[PDB]
Amino acid sequence: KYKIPKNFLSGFQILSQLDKKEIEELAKLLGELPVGSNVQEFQSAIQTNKELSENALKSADTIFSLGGLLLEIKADDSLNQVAEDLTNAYAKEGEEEIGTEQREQLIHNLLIVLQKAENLKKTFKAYRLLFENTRSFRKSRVMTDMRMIFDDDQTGLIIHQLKLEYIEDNTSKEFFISLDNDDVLKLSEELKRSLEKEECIKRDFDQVQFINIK
Amino acid sequence: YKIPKNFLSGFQILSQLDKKEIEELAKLLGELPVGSNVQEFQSAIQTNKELSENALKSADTIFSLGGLLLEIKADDSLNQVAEDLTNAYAKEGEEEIGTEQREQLIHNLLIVLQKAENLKKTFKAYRLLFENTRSFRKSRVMTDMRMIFDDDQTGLIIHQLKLEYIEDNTSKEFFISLDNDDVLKLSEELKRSLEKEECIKRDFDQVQFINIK
Amino acid sequence: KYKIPKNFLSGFQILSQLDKKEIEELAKLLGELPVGSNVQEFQSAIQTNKELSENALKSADTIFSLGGLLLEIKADDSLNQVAEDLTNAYAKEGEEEIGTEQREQLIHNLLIVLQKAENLKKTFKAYRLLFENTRSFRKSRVMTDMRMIFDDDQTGLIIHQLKLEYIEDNTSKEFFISLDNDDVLKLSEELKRSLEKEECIKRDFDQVQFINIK
Amino acid sequence: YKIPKNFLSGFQILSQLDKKEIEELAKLLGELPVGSNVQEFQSAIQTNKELSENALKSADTIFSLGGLLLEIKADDSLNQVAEDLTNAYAKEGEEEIGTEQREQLIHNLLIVLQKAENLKKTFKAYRLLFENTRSFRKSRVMTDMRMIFDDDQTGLIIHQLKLEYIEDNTSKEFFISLDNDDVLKLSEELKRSLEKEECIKRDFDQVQFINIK
Amino acid sequence: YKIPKNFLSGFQILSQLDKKEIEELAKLLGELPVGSNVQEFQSAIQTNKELSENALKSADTIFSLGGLLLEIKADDSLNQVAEDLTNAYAKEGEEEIGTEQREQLIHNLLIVLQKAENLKKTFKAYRLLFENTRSFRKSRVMTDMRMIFDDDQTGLIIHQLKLEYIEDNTSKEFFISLDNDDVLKLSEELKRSLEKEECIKRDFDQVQFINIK
Amino acid sequence: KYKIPKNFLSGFQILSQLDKKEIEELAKLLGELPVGSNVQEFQSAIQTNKELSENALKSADTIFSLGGLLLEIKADDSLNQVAEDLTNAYAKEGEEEIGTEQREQLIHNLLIVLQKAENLKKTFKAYRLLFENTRSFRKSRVMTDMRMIFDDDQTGLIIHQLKLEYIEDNTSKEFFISLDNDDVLKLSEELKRSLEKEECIKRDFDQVQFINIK
Amino acid sequence: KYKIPKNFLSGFQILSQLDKKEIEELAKLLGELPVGSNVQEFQSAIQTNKELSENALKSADTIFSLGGLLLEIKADDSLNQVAEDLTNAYAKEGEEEIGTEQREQLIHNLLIVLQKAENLKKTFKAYRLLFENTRSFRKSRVMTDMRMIFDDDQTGLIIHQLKLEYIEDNTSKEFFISLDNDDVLKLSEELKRSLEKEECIKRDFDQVQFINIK
Amino acid sequence: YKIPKNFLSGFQILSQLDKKEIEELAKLLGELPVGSNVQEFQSAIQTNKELSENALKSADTIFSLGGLLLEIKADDSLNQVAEDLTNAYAKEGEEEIGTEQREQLIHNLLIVLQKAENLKKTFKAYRLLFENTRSFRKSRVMTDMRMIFDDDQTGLIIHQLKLEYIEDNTSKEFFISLDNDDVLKLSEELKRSLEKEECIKRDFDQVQFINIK
Repeated sequence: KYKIPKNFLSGFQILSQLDKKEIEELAKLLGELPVGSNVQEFQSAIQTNKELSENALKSADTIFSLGGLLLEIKADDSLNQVAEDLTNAYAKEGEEEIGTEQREQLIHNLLIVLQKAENLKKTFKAYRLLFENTRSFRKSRVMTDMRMIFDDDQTGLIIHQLKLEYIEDNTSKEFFISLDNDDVLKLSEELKRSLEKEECIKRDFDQVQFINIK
Repeated sequence: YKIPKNFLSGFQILSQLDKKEIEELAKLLGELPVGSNVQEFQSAIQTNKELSENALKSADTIFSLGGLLLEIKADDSLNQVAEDLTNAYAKEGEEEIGTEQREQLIHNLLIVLQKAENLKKTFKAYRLLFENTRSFRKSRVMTDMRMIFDDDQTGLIIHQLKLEYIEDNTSKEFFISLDNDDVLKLSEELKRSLEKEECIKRDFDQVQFINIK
Repeated sequence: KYKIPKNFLSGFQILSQLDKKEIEELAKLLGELPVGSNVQEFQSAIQTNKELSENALKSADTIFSLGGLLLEIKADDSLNQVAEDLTNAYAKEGEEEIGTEQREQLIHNLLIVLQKAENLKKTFKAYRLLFENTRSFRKSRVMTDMRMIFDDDQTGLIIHQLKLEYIEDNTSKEFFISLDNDDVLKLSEELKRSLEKEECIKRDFDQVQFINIK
Repeated sequence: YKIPKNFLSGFQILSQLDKKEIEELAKLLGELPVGSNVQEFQSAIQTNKELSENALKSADTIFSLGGLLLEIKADDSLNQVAEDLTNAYAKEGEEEIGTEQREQLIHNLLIVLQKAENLKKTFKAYRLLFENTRSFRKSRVMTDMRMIFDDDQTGLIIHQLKLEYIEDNTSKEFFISLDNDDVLKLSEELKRSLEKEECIKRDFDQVQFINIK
Repeated sequence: YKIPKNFLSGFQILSQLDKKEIEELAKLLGELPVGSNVQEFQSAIQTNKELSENALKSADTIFSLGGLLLEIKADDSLNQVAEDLTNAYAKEGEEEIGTEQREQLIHNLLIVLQKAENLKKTFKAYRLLFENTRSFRKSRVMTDMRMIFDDDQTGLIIHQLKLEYIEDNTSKEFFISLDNDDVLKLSEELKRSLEKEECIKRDFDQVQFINIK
Repeated sequence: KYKIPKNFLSGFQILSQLDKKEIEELAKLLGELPVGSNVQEFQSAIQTNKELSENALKSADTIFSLGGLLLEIKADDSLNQVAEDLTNAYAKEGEEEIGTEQREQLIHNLLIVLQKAENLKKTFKAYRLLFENTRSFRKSRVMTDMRMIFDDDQTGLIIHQLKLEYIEDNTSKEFFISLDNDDVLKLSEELKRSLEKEECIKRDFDQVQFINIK
Repeated sequence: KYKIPKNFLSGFQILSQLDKKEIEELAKLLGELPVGSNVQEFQSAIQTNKELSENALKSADTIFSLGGLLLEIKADDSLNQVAEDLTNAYAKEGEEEIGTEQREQLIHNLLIVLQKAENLKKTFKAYRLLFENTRSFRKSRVMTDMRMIFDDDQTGLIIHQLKLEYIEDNTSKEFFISLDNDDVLKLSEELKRSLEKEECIKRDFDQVQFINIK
Repeated sequence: YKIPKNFLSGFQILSQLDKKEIEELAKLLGELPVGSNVQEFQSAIQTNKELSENALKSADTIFSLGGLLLEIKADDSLNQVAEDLTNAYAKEGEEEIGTEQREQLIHNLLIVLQKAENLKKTFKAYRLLFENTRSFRKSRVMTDMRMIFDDDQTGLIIHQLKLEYIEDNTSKEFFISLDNDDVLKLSEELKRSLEKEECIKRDFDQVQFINIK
């Protein structure tokens, strides 16, 4: 069924072994992790909690990666089956064979974590819904070029070549467009107006948690 | 050569001006600085009390001659341009032009065309500024909400930037989706680009960098 | 400044002439007209109000058309200047010359209407913001084709060729895509789910007036 | 000819079957109805208690032969196909194949290929169903809110329909914006298209219209 | 409703026909087989010696009603269509229509529209045949020579196939380069496609497969 | 400088070793090979020449592959440098070290072949110039579909969906277009007319060798 | 059948009236006009022939315009039918009615000209076949821009933005591409090499008349 | 940070250089003028008889550091870059690095990075020269013949210009058809563009305009 990215096998090894106290603090902190939090500030929360070890800290990527799976889980998919399917996949890529005690404790630890992966599921939902668009912005760059006006017996233009890099059809693409100084000003004003509108939409609808991924 | 019927009244008017008024029009067109629009040329005539309302009404037609001066064949005298324009007006006059008016028109267009040097530079700049694969026209941002539905409230604010541009002489739309951080980073790049323009102006201080108006 | 579509000159003629009572009822009804109402149900509201005549009814297109202008009107554009600029444009396309009394009454009547064009301005804003997208849907059609599977010594496919007609870059365009029976079912389910989500978004946010243009 | 290393175990297994098991595999593959997926072929072997787990493990490899049967040169005997496959397996066996196994493999593939007639029809249908300029894969709708900001609350609900399709062997996205009425009218057309399919099935009742699985 | 000024003479003419002529027009339009063009409808009127030249001159206008019958709202009587057309003609008559002619036109259009059933099917086929992403219009092949220049005579013959098509209601060109073998293989596929059409006609023998004309 | 496709190292091994008689027959046959001949009919010519062995036959791909290099060779690129650059590259991918006698004989044999690779260079030139187009045809397929005309109380269309597969921008692409029966006939006539024009262009210009690659 | 561009009705008026001597010289000169000659050098040939009048000179556009029709004329289309169909169309756009004598003389004069329109038919064939391409060049322009390299405590690039204007799908389009100085040099060399190849193709195949339209 | 296995030998080599050799490498890299390619850097090391073959073998790896210097976070010391590179090498050393070599590598990379200022400018120019919507790579012209077939010899010579370019990080082809006059006019514009470049160099004489190599 599942196949585990080879670099996460280290984190499942750790996860089969976390102490029943430590796994509960680690799952507790995961549930406390607010929606939109990236893995590095989940790591930072682990690294500072004096109840969580360096081993828990090293498991953060594996735990956080389950959010990509959690979006598939139906209303009647049981988390026990998920914890076992991940446990059987983990064992199948050993050259050792995983002892039954380690197997049981891993199923339990993953299940305990999956029970608390609620805001993590919302974080992967937010991340995919943010990029469900025809053209998702990634970066911009502006070249500020000079175009000299040649004469028939000292005059010139400055052209702002805006590059937008975007994803469309899962493909990295670039759009170039030519702006004068006044175009750059009026586009800056529309961008400012859209930020002003974002702050208005947050003060209204103040009962919605609006999410930033970065 | 043909004259658009939009401007026939202006060649008529311009054929009717005094040597004093037309000499003042040409000198004023010569002082008009490169990058000046027709509104500033009209404004400058209006404030000169030795140019009439007929001179002011000619100003839009005169400013159009900046374009033709880009198209002329390089061996042509401006006198052949003035004659060709005058016949192209007379051809549109179903009432036949007076011989006095034909002389005055060739004279008046040619005296103007002699000072059209900055008008030519102004139209070169207009051409060269839009000699680009995609030319910006307008921008608009739709600040949309996308709610995150749980299976059993949380949401995204998505900035849908619309860029309107000309390409292949065609008017087109580019939509792209930005979050708050993307909007700041795009704004930060635009500022940095405006700073770069001011640097290229502070260096290269002997080049006049012109803004279209 | 302005130029008036030749067929609306009839409606300005009527509008210069509505009775001070009738113009106030007509502007009152305009302000009562809810956002998203099209001109034909503004006409229908006029046609039924026993205080508004057949002449008011014939003016409805001209009044309703001002909403396209009202989106340009700045915070310090005065409605008097709008009413006069429309009045000077109206007179300039007469072959008669408009008498001063008719001019004054038209400025007043248009201004009285423009003061009540609030939900009409929102209706034109809604209409433009609804079509501010890369591809605005206009129509769909499905061809239900048969593709026979030929054999080497009675079997076939049914292919649902969905056509979407859309506007992009102000251009009328068509997109064809090929669906099997199961694709048509799963797309129908996503469309149903999106309608369910629209009804949820209306019950939440029940303090927002959500607008349909048709 | 080459065998993908994904299926080498299946030719090995299939070379190891009894004449009884392989005769039952071929007959069962012959009864498998057109449009059956490999899951149904596997399921049908599993429930036949005279086919082994080795037979069940061969089923994915056998079902792949439906594709090759579309590519074969029309004068070829299925016996030349079986030999070419057997050499293409032996070429991948760095441990050299037994002569008994070479006979059994050519025999076992050929007995199967003799009954692959509905498997060929099933793969024709798969090809012909995706022989289209744009083939549907998935749909998703984002129900977004677009607030109408007054200069001094009102909003639009916009259904952003995403269609995912294959074109030019490439995976692509088409986004289109719908209002509530557009979504109903599109749904109404889909229903009408499903009704048309049932009519084409009720008429033309002697054609088997197959669904891919 | 509006009438194009191209056809006003035809509604005029058609308003002027006898109950005998108009009954013969409708019956003849009813016998006209699906897929018949206006040339065949004109030809069939011409050879019927009880239809006049005025009937023949009406034929192009009548054939245009096949299109409108695709656009009508399904609850409408054909009598409301005939009235709406008659007012749309009277609206274009700056000389006002006689009341007798208004009755005769509603009568004459409605008697025709009653037999337009195969004309409707003919226009459905026209629509459905061009309800495609790219519709063929024309082909042309340029047989070009490309010489192989040695550094110190040999050449390629390249068949530049041009396909002209409609897409997005726009007229477009597709050029593709073929060698001699590609041209034969493309020709071989077209023949095989024509054979497949004749098979689908020999089977399904109770379906009328219509050609546009 | 060069790097040798690992499967051609076998053919260079053979080529370092062909007998001075056999290499001259093999190069002689290569020069006799007419422009447009593919490797399999070069192989077939080797396989039948009673002076060329099975070893020569196994070298045909390596010899024929030099035509892709021969298009780069300038007016003052010496074939000795080519034969050595290929010989030094061959040795560099051994785990053995190639003996000097084998090195000298390979340089000589390759040089003798390269001196006779004239029509082979024209064959690679022909092959590249044939595909120097915006859209190079690879294959066509026609689906012969039925489109039924539904009615409001037994009529249908047959639509020939022609697929052309082509290369553009080094990318495999497909173009679908819809034809009726008469379109298929008129396109067939234009294709026939273009074949007739090819035969005319060959009878005129009968002093040009016109090349087919397949 | 035909409809005549309103400005060519003047030339048919002249053509109905040319003298039997003059029409034969005018058709004789047309047959002498070499393939690729434009109308202005047909006019120039008329203007200098002392047997052709100013009236013949004014007819040159109408005569030359028949080449666009002549490409449609089949192997069994008779020129008499063409001359009459053009004559009946000419008369139908008079407000006068054309006298029978004028009608007969026009049919004869056009037919006499059409009999000599051979190189004119080749000139319209050449003109259409020259533009039977995916992208027909119309104009180029290069902007020579400066791109300054900014620094972190006097260096720059010159970028040659080549614009090609072309027709594709009957649409006026532009392609911009960015070149450095060396790209401009190497493209110039390929263009020179293609001109050298054109001169070679003319010296070989010296029995073909190679045509330039401009 | 990761090192590509293509360059691991170069960090190894570079970790093994003397303070004398590495000081000469850095100074020489500092004198290398902006726009110099790695071939000229290699050539300049080779001719300096106080740099070894190991120094010459390091040159390709050093020249690659111009790229990383565009990506560094602006607050970073070059010392943190050198450490990060050294750990990224040690991470790829399955045989563990000596502590002496770790010091020498951080030292040797940092002494080089101190003089990489013109290497940074050289890589900026490379980036900025290809920061364009379509970047030229190659051109080719096919001089084709198109014979004019009479119904009962004459021909066109058509110059098929192919431009190869990068767009969207993708390699693409633009074909356009030119006649002899179009080819001359395009050549005339290119010359005029080269003249304009020399003018922009003769004016603006205090700017170094660099050519990529």
